[PDB]
Order: sequence, then structure tokens, then C-alpha cells
Amino acid sequence: VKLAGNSSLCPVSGWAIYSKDNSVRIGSKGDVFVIREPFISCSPLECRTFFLTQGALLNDKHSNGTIKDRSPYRTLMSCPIGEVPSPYNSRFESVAWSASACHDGINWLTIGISGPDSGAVAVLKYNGIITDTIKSWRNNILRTQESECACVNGSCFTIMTDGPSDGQASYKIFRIEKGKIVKSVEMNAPNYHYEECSCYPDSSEITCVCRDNWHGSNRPWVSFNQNLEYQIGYICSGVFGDNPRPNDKTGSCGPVSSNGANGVKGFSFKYGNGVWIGRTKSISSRKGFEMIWDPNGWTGTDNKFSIKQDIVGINEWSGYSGSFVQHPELTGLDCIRPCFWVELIRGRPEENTIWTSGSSISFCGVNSDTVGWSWPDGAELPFTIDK
Amino acid sequence: VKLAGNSSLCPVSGWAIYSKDNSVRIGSKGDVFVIREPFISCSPLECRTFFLTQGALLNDKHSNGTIKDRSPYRTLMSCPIGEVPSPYNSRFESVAWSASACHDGINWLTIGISGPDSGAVAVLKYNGIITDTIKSWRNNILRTQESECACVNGSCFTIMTDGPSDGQASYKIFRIEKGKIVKSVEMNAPNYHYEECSCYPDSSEITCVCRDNWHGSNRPWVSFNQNLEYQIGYICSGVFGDNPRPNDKTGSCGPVSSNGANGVKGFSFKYGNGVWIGRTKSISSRKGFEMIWDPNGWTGTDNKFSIKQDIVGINEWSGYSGSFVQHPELTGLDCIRPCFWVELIRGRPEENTIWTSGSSISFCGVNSDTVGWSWPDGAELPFTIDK
Amino acid sequence: VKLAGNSSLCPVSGWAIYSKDNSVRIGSKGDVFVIREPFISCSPLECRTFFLTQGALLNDKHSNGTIKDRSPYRTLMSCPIGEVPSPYNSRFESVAWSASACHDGINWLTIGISGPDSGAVAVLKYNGIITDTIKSWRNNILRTQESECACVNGSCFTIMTDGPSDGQASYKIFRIEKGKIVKSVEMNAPNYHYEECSCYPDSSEITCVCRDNWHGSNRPWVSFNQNLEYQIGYICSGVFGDNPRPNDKTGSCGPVSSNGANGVKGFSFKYGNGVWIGRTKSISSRKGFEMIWDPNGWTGTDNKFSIKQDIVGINEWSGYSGSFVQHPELTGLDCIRPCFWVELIRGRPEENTIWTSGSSISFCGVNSDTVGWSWPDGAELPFTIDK
Amino acid sequence: VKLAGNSSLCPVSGWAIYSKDNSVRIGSKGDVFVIREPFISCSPLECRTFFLTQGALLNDKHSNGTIKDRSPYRTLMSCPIGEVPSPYNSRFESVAWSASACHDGINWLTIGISGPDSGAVAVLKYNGIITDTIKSWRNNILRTQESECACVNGSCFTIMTDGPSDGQASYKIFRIEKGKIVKSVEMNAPNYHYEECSCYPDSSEITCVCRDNWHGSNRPWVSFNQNLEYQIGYICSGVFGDNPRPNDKTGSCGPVSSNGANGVKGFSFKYGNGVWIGRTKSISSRKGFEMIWDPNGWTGTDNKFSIKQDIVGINEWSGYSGSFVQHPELTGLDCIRPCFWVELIRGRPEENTIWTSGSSISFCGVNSDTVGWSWPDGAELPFTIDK
Amino acid sequence: EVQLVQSGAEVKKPGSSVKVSCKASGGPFSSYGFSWVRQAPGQGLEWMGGIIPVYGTTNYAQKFQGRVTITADESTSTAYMELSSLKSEDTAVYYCARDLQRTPMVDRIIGSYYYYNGL
Ligand SMILES: *[C@@H]1O[C@H](CO)[C@@H](O[C@@H]2O[C@H](CO)[C@@H](O[C@@H]3O[C@H](CO)[C@@H](O)[C@H](O)[C@@H]3O)[C@H](O)[C@H]2NC(C)=O)[C@H](O)[C@H]1NC(C)=O
Ligand SMILES: *[C@@H]1O[C@H](CO)[C@@H](O[C@@H]2O[C@H](CO)[C@@H](O[C@@H]3O[C@H](CO)[C@@H](O)[C@H](O)[C@@H]3O)[C@H](O)[C@H]2NC(C)=O)[C@H](O)[C@H]1NC(C)=O
Ligand SMILES: [Ca+2]
Ligand SMILES: [Ca+2]
Ligand SMILES: [Ca+2]
Ligand SMILES: [Ca+2]
Ligand SMILES: [Ca+2]
Ligand SMILES: [Ca+2]
Ligand SMILES: [Ca+2]
Ligand SMILES: [Ca+2]
Repeated sequence: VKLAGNSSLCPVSGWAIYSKDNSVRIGSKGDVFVIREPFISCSPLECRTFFLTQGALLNDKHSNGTIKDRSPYRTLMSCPIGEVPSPYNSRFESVAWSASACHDGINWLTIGISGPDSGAVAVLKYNGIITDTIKSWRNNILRTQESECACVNGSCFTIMTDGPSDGQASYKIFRIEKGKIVKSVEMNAPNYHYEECSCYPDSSEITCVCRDNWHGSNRPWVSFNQNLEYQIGYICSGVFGDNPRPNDKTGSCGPVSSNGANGVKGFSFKYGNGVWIGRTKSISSRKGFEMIWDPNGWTGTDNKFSIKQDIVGINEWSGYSGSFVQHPELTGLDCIRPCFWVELIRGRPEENTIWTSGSSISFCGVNSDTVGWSWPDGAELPFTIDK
Repeated sequence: VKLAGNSSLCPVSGWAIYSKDNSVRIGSKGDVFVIREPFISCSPLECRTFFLTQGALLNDKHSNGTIKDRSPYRTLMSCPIGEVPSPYNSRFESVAWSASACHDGINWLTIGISGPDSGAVAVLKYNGIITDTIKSWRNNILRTQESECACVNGSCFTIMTDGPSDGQASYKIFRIEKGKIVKSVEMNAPNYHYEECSCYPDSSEITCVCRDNWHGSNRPWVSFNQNLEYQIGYICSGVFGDNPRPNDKTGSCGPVSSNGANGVKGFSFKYGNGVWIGRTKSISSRKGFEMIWDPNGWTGTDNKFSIKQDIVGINEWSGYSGSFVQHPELTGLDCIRPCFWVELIRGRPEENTIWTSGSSISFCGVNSDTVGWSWPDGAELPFTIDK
Repeated sequence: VKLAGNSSLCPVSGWAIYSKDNSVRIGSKGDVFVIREPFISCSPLECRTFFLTQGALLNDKHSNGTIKDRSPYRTLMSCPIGEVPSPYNSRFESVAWSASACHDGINWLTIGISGPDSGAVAVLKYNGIITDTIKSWRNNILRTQESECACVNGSCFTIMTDGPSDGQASYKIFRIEKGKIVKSVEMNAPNYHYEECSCYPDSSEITCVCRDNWHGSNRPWVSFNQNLEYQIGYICSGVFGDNPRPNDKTGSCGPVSSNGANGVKGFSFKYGNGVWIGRTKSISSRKGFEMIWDPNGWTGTDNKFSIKQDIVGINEWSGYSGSFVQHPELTGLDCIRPCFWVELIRGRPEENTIWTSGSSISFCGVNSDTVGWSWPDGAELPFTIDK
Repeated sequence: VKLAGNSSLCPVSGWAIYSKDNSVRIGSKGDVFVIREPFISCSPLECRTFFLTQGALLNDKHSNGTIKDRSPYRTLMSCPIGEVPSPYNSRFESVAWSASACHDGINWLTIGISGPDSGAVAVLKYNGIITDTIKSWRNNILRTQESECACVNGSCFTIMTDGPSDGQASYKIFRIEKGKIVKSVEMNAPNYHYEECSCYPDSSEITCVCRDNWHGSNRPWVSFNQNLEYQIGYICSGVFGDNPRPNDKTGSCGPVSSNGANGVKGFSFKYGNGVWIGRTKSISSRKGFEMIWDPNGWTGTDNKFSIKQDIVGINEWSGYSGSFVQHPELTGLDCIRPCFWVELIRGRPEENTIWTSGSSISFCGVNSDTVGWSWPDGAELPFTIDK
Repeated sequence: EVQLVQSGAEVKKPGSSVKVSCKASGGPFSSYGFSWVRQAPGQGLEWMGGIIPVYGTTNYAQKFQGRVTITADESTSTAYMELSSLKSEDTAVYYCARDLQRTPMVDRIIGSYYYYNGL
């Protein structure tokens, strides 16, 4: 039955580890897809790990030059959580170099973006059947969340961006129902920049935490209801969430231009005026990951926080991070619980290999005892194909 | 419940990409069948990719000399769409070096042709149980569509050809019910040649678009109803659909002899007097693929067309193409939607390898925004086994 | 619901090919079990391929010396028909170096024999739950059909042999119900020798065709009803069915001593006074396979037969063969249809390798057009592990 | 429906072999997890093999130094019995270097322990959803059964240990209901030491047989009811069950200090004052395995026993062993039948390799004829990665 | 034709052991039964044991059970006979002799299996 989604976020006091696939380590021997931009999304019965393959396997010559994010060979596929993304256990979803997926409660909705940079087309599938398409309106690379979309009452929502990555672009909110786009609104957000949003439903509405790749070291956000009336803003906290960023300092409810140039996909969970912030430990590279609870970070500009939980050691590689929720329909609770995943990027550009891939770890929020630690990728690079 | 099939073809204005398996690329490392002649067919619940294996894996010595289309080792197998044809995810259907398969709505029907060239026997299976056999009646290699058959009201239809590939042969229509051949008619089509037909149901009837390997650069077609009363003819369009062919010129409603010698398996969708034509981009070799909408091409002989959508670049390898439909029982629509797949042949005879195999892409027709692009195989040849 | 089994054998006039797994060919690259003694058995829903693994994979050093039929590492496992016996698609049944399995209509019954040569114990499982055991009663290797057992009315029957392989041994018939041995009878058959029987139900009774390894070049048989009252005898036909054997000559209803020493597992289908005989083409080695219809071969001693259908060419390796039936519960027919499988042994002792394994082909009887051909293993030996 | 668990243990007179996966042997070629601490647990429908991976595959460089029991890469995963623990057939359960799992009758309960040594946290999952957590209360490595937990009437119980492995530690009993910890009691057991308990339900209560790593060569035990009222003690039999141990001598109902230093995970089944003891054959190393029936061993201190059944030869490697039961809901019997598994450790420290892994064998108790034999690992070490 | 080359002469004190090699300088070796026959001076032929290398099976005469061991080397096509606890009555000429026909195919291999058509 449909996912109601009228519950508020469960309030959380930590993070318990949920899954770790150990892909790249197992990829040194097994047959493992070269992947990047993975994300988790759950149905009222199970959770799956979606990812963008490169049409090639690790330790294979076809994994050469797989830095390039866009090729006609990339495909969106999914496998059970904690499992390695192998051709023998992965289900095909769509041909895409930019993707998003969520479950309205009755069927998997997948959004796959492929085509040329000037004419990219997003293919929408509901139960694997093509239900709708949408073509780039700015003719500059069309891209989407790279994380799960948010479904409420039977309608699922997502964010897409068309235009420059280093300047003012065009951003849209969509309201899909059974794979058919029923409403869309372009956001009137001058001087804002939205990319790779992490959207989660919260008490019949949706709030997306996104990445400002143009002039922002804090994260922009947009919240909206089913009618797509929206409000925009930036996380005011002096605990900056993007990477790169400056050191913790006085924040701003607008874009912070210092180290405001290109960033990393991330997420945040808003609790009133507070915010759970997931970010890298390093300020320059994509190293380490941690969760920080700022009780006034959503509306306040100071750098004070009360809780910090280690996720990945500051010396070890991290990458994209995104939110995913577990609805009461799945958990039996009375509130929609938040969780998140972390991508562990290995190889190029930072390492001496011919390839780039990533593994994943995931955590779910609980109101009980937790602990901080380091759950890194763990692969020993370079691989045999790199010699 | 049975597949009614009384709906007309949905009218289409483009093609959205449906799947891409990236077989040969993943075959460089993983365990992947050496395949050829793949095709997609759908049940009211799922879609599958059927293919004729060679009893061997890519990058293995047993893939040597696998040009020969007929051997006692070739078997018809199937795996989910967009998935790599591996022995770890492929279901066995039948021993065959020529096959066809379709779903009447309650069970998979598979047709496998094996045996000697003078005594080939087609084994018919309904739910994997052998239900009927038919033996070669002209003792010259017996062959069939190599694409999905067409089911209406509970009865499935196919075309088989017995006789010479470079001359006049014998062609028969069959009407199968639960795997049992209930009626057959030999077509009286002198000077016609039918091979590897692409049959789709259209409002309680079936129209097959076929390949004239003897003297034809346009495609022959045959349409029939449940009683197997049949019409024959050739696509009149000056936009020639076979490969090789001549340049676009004045066409003919009969076989066009110029470059009329051996061709390639193809398809077409007739809409009144118009036709959607899928064909290679090159005139001599099997390179590139494109979809062309000729609004009067089914009955008119001019070379004018109004719409062309790129599928595979003119420089990259293409191969067999075939139609497959998605019935309202599966999609929930009110008309049977058309789709098609493209085989991407790699290796011999055009490339310096010891093997020949193929990957697949597929597209489904939508009445919405689409884009043309190039989705090629992408494998870097030769492989390590070829040194 | 239970498998009634009161239908007579369907009368047949040929054999249509059912499956071919191409194991050893795919085993050169993929991860494939080193197997031997495979057999097919069907439920009222599906058919499966059982086999005895060697706890090792092809082209691996652990496949060394795998001639020896008995080791603590051999296990009975099963996979879908026509599929390769890989650890990624094989279901575990029991630890065994001699096995038998059949489906009473509600649950798989498996019989696994392991232990020392003087104390071998057959483990009986019903739905994977150990339901009974039986210990060797003559302390000389305890062995069983290596093919499917026969179920009637809810009771399944098998044959086991305890004692010498080159002399008089002890033979017992069992009547298992839901995995529990409820009745057993030792056969009073002096000068007879029974090994590796191929039993099939025939209209509420069972007739086993077996292998005389001691002094028999014709095949011994035993038929019995639910109360295990039995009749014994040898196939009288002058078309000898064992391997080795003499040339076709005057047969005998008793054991034929000429070339009566050790033989090969085989099968036969009795139709009144006629018999369908499956046997190798060669008289000395295990080469080729063919089906021969002798209309009076069950009770007559002449060498005349009326129908012969080629299965495997006389020059190519063959091996064990066994019967398996498809009940009306599965096929919807009004009679229990007969089928058979053929093991294609490759490697030692006949070939220059360090290993011994086998692939499988299978055929089902139909009353329609068929053809003879050669469907051999096809693997190019030696493999890379043998250098 | 819930697992009642009010039946007593079925009385047994032997052990019939249930499964053998041949992992390490197949790991030489196939893609197989480097595992350790495997155990079997059954639902009312199936049985599964849980295990702690090392995030690496056999014969891969990432299997180097995999002696260390604790790393951020170890994960609790499961696959069907007798199947090889491959990433292509294994289901993910939780991130853990110490685990326990059982089925209450409606959903799999899994307990995964990860984190630092001073702050380890056990993540509890019910149907793969995180339902509870419990943190280390003594800040010295938190560990659990490494075998199946025991469920009665819908409540599942387990044992956890916190503190020194070479001295007095803290031991707690838990009562989990639908993955939620509802009651816990710390055991008042001075001079006792509990580690890696093998718990089985027995007529509405639970009795765990454990490992005394501090000063015990006999096995400690603790039994409790649903209210967690408990009784403690040691197996009094002079047939010592731990490894190392002294020679069979006069036993004690307290801890036997002679060779009382560190031991091996084991099990035992109490029947009145009799006990079925599973132990290694060697007194010093982990070699061989056997089952011993001592009719007065539970309360008596003599070394006399009446039955001994060989499992693994004294010369071949053995390792962890644990109990697992099959409830009447699964077997249809009127009593809860006992079974057990044996881990076969290969590699370090005893062998010249860079890795440590294990395979498994399992036996189930039957009141029928059985036999003793040796079912060892069988892998030929070192592997190619060790050169 | 096939040639069997044996090791040179041997002299032993009582209680010691001796091992004699038998190198099949030809084709047959793998699937052929090899027997070891000794003959005391001026006395009759006495068969000690046999081996089938492809099946890895041996058969020993009851007189020599416990102190005779026959092994094979499939690589170098060589057979071996080792007799321990040597007594003065073991002084004899020790022959190794291949069989005349290829061994039959045995699916159920007895650990003591052996065949004999003629050496
Ligand atoms: C794959 O199959 C082809 C056959 O289609 C194999 O080709 C054969 O290659 C061998 C050499 O590798 C050729 O043998 C040569 O014969 C000449 C005498 O004509 C001799 O002087 C050379 O020393 C050599 O022995 C053979 O003629 C050729 N056959 C054909 C029909 O082309 C190929 O070897 C196979 N490769 C693999 C990897 O399996
Ligand atoms: C597969 O198993 C067979 C046994 O059935 C192995 O054969 C053995 O091979 C070795 C050499 O690889 C032989 O050893 C040799 O011994 C002689 C002395 O007799 C010595 O002079 C040589 O230098 C060498 O060490 C051994 O006798 C032989 N055993 C038998 C019973 O034939 C084979 O090596 C195994 N192969 C693999 C890849 O595992
Ligand atoms: Ca930025
Ligand atoms: Ca603050
Ligand atoms: Ca042509
Ligand atoms: Ca036109
Ligand atoms: Ca015989
Ligand atoms: Ca006759
Ligand atoms: Ca101890
Ligand atoms: Ca005692």
C-alpha cells in the first residue's frame, strides 16, 4: 500500500552502522563493477543499493580512464545492501550517467539520465516500464540527486539541474506520480547553486540538502510541499558542511564564498533549529567523515556544536554522502527514521591507478548507545591492472 | 491470464533507451557467454533477453572459430534485461542454433532448432516441457525468426524458412497454442525471400518484417490473422532498410535487386501508410544504427522521410535488430507499445580476433521528448585470448 | 499433491533433445564443479540436474587425481537443467559419493551415501531434513542407482547393492515414504548382478534396468509393486546394451558371459515385448550413444531391430546414461512420459589430463518427427591445469 | 508462527552427516570469502550458514595478515547450508567481528558487534532492521556466542562477555523480543569464565555450554528460564571437553586448572546426567574431532564413557564447534532435535600461509544407524598467493 | 615395443630394506597393471604384488602383506617395489612385468583392485 509519509523525523542521538560492502577489496579478485555515485533507497519490504556502473569490472583493462563521469556505457543498477556490486547479483535499472531512485510504496521509480551533454534526456521508469521522459532545457549537462528521491502520499519528488557547474544554473522541482511527471517548478534562486540534492520526506513535506559547486562552502537547501510551493536558504551554521570549505568560523544564512568553489555531495537532517551535519574531516581533500549535531546550526551562524561522532578516519579516503529514510511502513515505528550512506572513493585522481571506483558504508540513526570509529574502504592500491 | 492482443500499436514519436548490457566489455574479465542473435521478449510481469550461446565463455580458448552459426553446442538461454549473459544468471531454454520465444500470457513458449542441416528439428517447449516438434521439410537448413514470436488471444505465431539462402526457398506460418502446432500454411510467394522475421501483434493480427537474403535490399513483409490468411509484399519506401543496400533512391513494392544479395535481420513498424524503419547507417558494412519515420513509406516509393533518430554512430559496429512489444497487460496502457533491440556484433570477420560475439541495446517507443546519440558496444579489441 | 503414478508409459517413436549444459567447455574459464554421475529428476513443477561433486573446480589443482569415485569431499548437489554445475547456482543436498533422488510430489527425497568402505551409511533426507539412515549390511562398498528413484502413490522406491563388484553381491529393494524406509526385501537372485539401476514407475509398478558388472553384457532387470513382490530377469535381446559387450548376436534371457565383465550404467524402456535400448556405439570403449527400438527385444533373443536413432557420434566420448520420467502431474498428459540423460565423461583414464569430469545431454520421448545427430561434450583437452 | 520451544531434546544415539561446503578447496579457484567463526541456524522453513567474513577473498592479496579477529572490514553474512561462502550467493546481515543469530519463528534476529575494543557496540537487527543496540560496559573487547542464539515462545536469548580473556570477566544474559532487549542479568559467577557459548533451547528453558579461556580445561555452563533466573556450573566429566586440556582423568564440577589456559569454542548436549561431548582428538593442537557419550558425565567426575564416534581424523585440522537445533516447527517431530557444526581452520598460525580461513561440516542427531569417519577440510596448502 | 629397465644389483644385511625401480621405457605405463615377481635361485616364480597407477590401487600376496610396498610415478613412468625386514630367504632375482592388455574401466574402484591377463 502507498507510503503515507506524514510522520516527522525520529529524533536521534547517534548513528549505528548498517552496512559495509567491501567492494573494492573484494574487487581485487572477484568480478565487481567499477562504480561511482552509489546510494541506498528502501521499499516497505527491503533496502537496496543503487549505483552508476561504468560498464566494466575492476582489475580489467576496460576500467582504464574511468574518471570521466559520462559515457554511453554507464548504467544504473541495484543490488541488496552490504553486497558487492557484481554482474551476478545486480539488477539492471536504466542506462544513465546520472540517476535517482525511490519507492512510492508499490513500485520502484528510477530516473536515468543519458545522452549528449547538450541534449541529455532523463528516462523515468515505474516498475521498470518507461513511463515518462524529460529533456535538458538549458542544453548544459542535465543532472539529478545521485541519491534517493522522496515519496509522500503516493507522489515522489526530485531535483534536477541544467546549466553551468561553475556559475548560475537552472534548478527544478518535480512531482512524479507512478513515474509520470505531473508538476514542475523552476526555483527562483538567484546567486544560489544546487547540485546532487539529498532529499528526505518530513511530515508530509520534503527538505533537500544540496551542494553549492559555484560559490558555496555551506550547503544550500530547499523545502517544498506537494503543491511544490518552496522555500530556499543555506545552512547558517558556522560548522561548514561542504568540501572544500574554510575552517570553522562565523557562518552565514547565505552562500559562504570562502572556498566556495566546487564541492562534494552531502546531506543534513534538520530538527527544528538544529541540524545533523555529515561532512569530511579534512578541509581540502575528500578524507575522513564525521557526524556533528549542532543544536542551533540550522538558523544560527556560530561555530559551536555539542556532539561529534567519528565515521571515517581523517587519513582515509571518503567521498559522496547522502540521506536515506526508513518509513514506518518498513520499520513499524511511529516516525520516519533517518539514515545515511558514505561513498569511499578509491583511485584517481588522488591515487596512482588507471581507474576510479568506490565502496559504501551506511549508518542508521538510533536513540541508544553508539560509538565512533573508522570504517574505511580498506583496499590496497594500486591493483594488478595498474602496473 | 491470457494476452488478449486486440489493441492497436501505440503511435510513437521517438525512442527512449530501455537497456544496455555491456556484455563484451564485462566479458573481458567476468564469465560471460559467447553469444549471437539476441532478442528481448516480455511476459505480463517481466521482460527477458534470449540469446543463442556457443557453449563457451569470452576470453577462453573454446571461443575459437565461433563464427560458425551452427554447432551441437549452441543453446538457447535467457537472462533478465540489461544483465550480462553469464552462466551464473542465465536460465536454460533449449538446445538450438536457431530459436524464437514468446509468452502467451501464462507460460514461456520456446522454439529450439538443432540437428543436422538436412534433418533439422525444431523442439517446441511450453513451460520448459516439450510439447511439439517439427522437422525440416526441404532438408536445407531450417531456421526461424531469431526474435520474439507474436501471441494473440492465447495463440502464438511464428515464421520458419526451409531451403536455400541464396535462392527461392519455402516459408511457412505456424499457429501454436500451448506449445502445440495447431495450424500451418506454406506461403505462395514466388520471387520472394523470407528470413529471420520480426513479428509483432497489431489489433488481433500479426505483421512480420523480414530479411530478403536472395535478391532484396528492401524488406519483405507478411501479415496474417488467426486463421492464417496472409498478405505478402515488400516495404515500398525508397529508404531501403536492409544491409547491404543501394543509396536512397526510388523504391519498389517488390524486391529491389540492386545490392539485393545477402542482408541483415531487421524490423519495421507500420502505421497506416507510414513506417518506422530501423536500419544500419552504412550501406556496405554492419556499422551504425538509426530510426527513420517515413510517413508514406509503407505504400509509397519515394525516398523522402520526415524524422531520423540516431542510435549507433556510423563508425561503430552494429548487427541484428528486431522488434519486441509490451502489451497493455504488462504496461497498463490501452495499446500495445512497440520496442526494439539492437545487436552489436564484435570480432570476426571484421576484427582481428578468434571469436565473434555480441552485446545488446534496446529502446522503447514513447510519445514524449527523446534524443539521438551513439550507444555502442565499447569493448576494446582484441582481447587477451587473441594474442 | 501426491504423485499418483498409475499411468502407463506413453508410447514413443523417437527422441527430441531436451537439454545440454556444456559444462566442461564452460569449465575451462568459469567456476565449475568437477562432477561425475549426474542425473535428472523432476517434480510436478520443475526438473533438476543432480550430480556428485568432487569438492573442487575445473582447471584447479584440487581436481588432481579425481578419478577415485569415493572421498570425504564428494557431495550430492543439484542445479536447474541445462545449467552449468557451478557453486553459484548449485543447491546442496547431501554429502555423498553415491546418491539417488526423486520427488514424491510434495518434497525432494535425496539419498546420500558416505563413510568408509566397510561402514558406509546412506543418509535419507526429505525436504533437506534427515529422516532415515541405512548402514551397509555386507561391509563392501554400499552403492545405489546414481539416477532418479521412482515414486508411486506417495511411496518412492530405490535399489542398493552391497558386496563385490566382480562377483555375487547382495541387492535390496526399498520402499521409502516421506524419507522413512518402511519396507525392504533382499533379492533372491543367485548368479545375477545388479548395480546402478535406472528405475522408472509404470502404471503403479516399477521396473529397474541395471548394470551387470560381474558376468553380464546384457542388462539385468527387476520389476516390483508397492508390496515389493518382485520379478527378475535379463533383457533377452541380441542387441546387447552393456559396455563392453560382444557384437550383436544371439542373446539370452540370462546373463551373457561373453564380455560380461565390468560394464556401464544404462537404461531401457519396456513396451510389452519390445524395448527401447540406449547404449554406446563402440563395443570396447565408452564412445558414442544411440537409441535402438527392438519390437520383440524384451522377450526375444534375436539381434533384429527396426529403429535406430543416433545421439553421440561413435568417435566422441560418452558415459553413464539413465532414465527419468515426466509425470502427468507435470506435463498435463494422460500418461507418464519417458526421458533419458547421457553423461559425457572427459579426461582420465582415456585422456591425458590430471582430472575426470563430465557434462550432460538429455532427451525426451515424443510421438512426432525427430532426427539423429551428434551432441558431444566438445571440450578441447588437455586444459591449462594439465600442462 | 512463533517457535514454541516447549519440547525436550530428542534422545540421540549417533550423528549423521548433514552438510559439507568444501569452501577452501573451492576457494583455490572460485571467488570465496575468507571466513572464520561460522555457524548454522535454522528457521521453521530453512537452515542457513552464518559466518564472519574478512572483507576479502581467498587467493587474493587482501587475505594477507587475516589472523587478526577484529577489523573494520569484517561483516556477518549468511548463505544456504553446504554452499560456499561466495559474494555471489551470500546475504549481508551486519558489520561485525563477533556475531550471533537465530530465528524466533517469524524473522531473522542478527547481532553484530563492531567498533573499537574499548567502545564496542552490538547492533541488533530484526528482519534486517536495526531494532536495538548495546554498548560495552567494561571497555574490554565485547564478544558473543559466535553460534546461534536460542528462541523460546517468541523470546530469544544470548550470552555476551565483557572484560579480560585471561582473567575474571563480566558475563550477561539477554532476553531479546523482536530484536529489542527486554531484560538482562549479569551473572554472579566468581572464578568462572564464559566465552563463545553454545546455547540451545530445551523444554522452555535454555542451557549454554561455553568456553573457559582463563583457567578451565572443562567446559562451563549456564542454564536459565524466560525470567533469566539462572544456574551455573562446570561439566563434571573426566572426559575433558576443551582444547587444550589434560589427558582424561578425574574431573571436577568446578574449573579444572590443569591446561586451564586458553581454549576453543565448543558445545555439549545434556541428557539427564548424561552428556554428548564434542571435542578435538588432540590434547594440544586443534586437530581432529569426535563425539563422546558419557551417560553420567554431566554430574559425575570419572573418565569412563560408553560411546565414541569419529568425526575428523586426529591428523587433520579442526577448530570451532557449536550446537544448532531443528525445532518441531521445522522437522514435524515431537521434540527439538540437536545438531552441531565443526569449523575446519586452515592456514595461520599452524600452516605456512599469509591467511587464515575455514570450512564447515555439520551433523544432526538421529536414533538410527550411523558411522564414524573423517570429513576433513581437504585443501592443499599453501595456495598460489602464499608463494 | 615396450622395454622395462630395472635398477642394478643390491646386497643387504638382514633386517634392512631394499627398493627396486622399474622404468617403463615405452608408451603403456599409465593404464597398465605392473606386477613384481621374484625367483629364488633354482626355484619357482613367486608373485609379490601388483599396481595399477591410473587407479592408484595395489594388491599384495598374503605372504608379503606388511613388509612389501609397491608405488608408481606417473610422470617418469616408473614403478617401485620396497621390501622391508629382509631375511636371508629373500635372496632372489626380482622381476617387474607389465600386463598384456589395458586395464578395464572401473567406476567403483576397490582399494585392492587388480587385473591379470598375462605378463
Ligand atoms: C583456432 O582455430 C584455428 C583453426 O580455425 C587454428 O588454426 C590453425 O593454426 C595452426 C597453428 O596454430 C596451423 O598449423 C600450422 O600448419 C602448418 C602446415 O600447414 C605448419 O607448418 C605449422 O607449423 C602449423 O602447425 C593450422 O594450419 C591452422 N588451421 C587452420 C584451419 O587455419 C588455431 O590454431 C586455433 N587457435 C587456438 C588458440 O585454439
Ligand atoms: C597430482 O597427483 C599426482 C599423484 O597421483 C602427483 O604425482 C607425483 O608427481 C611427483 C612429481 O611431480 C612425483 O615425484 C617424483 O618422485 C621421484 C622419486 O620417485 C623424484 O625423483 C622426482 O624428483 C619427483 O620428486 C611423484 O612420484 C608422483 N606420485 C605419483 C603417485 O605418481 C602430481 O605431482 C600431482 N600434480 C599436481 C599438479 O598436483
Ligand atoms: Ca563548494
Ligand atoms: Ca551552534
Ligand atoms: Ca539482401
Ligand atoms: Ca516518403
Ligand atoms: Ca558387464
Ligand atoms: Ca528383435
Ligand atoms: Ca581453557
Ligand atoms: Ca562417566
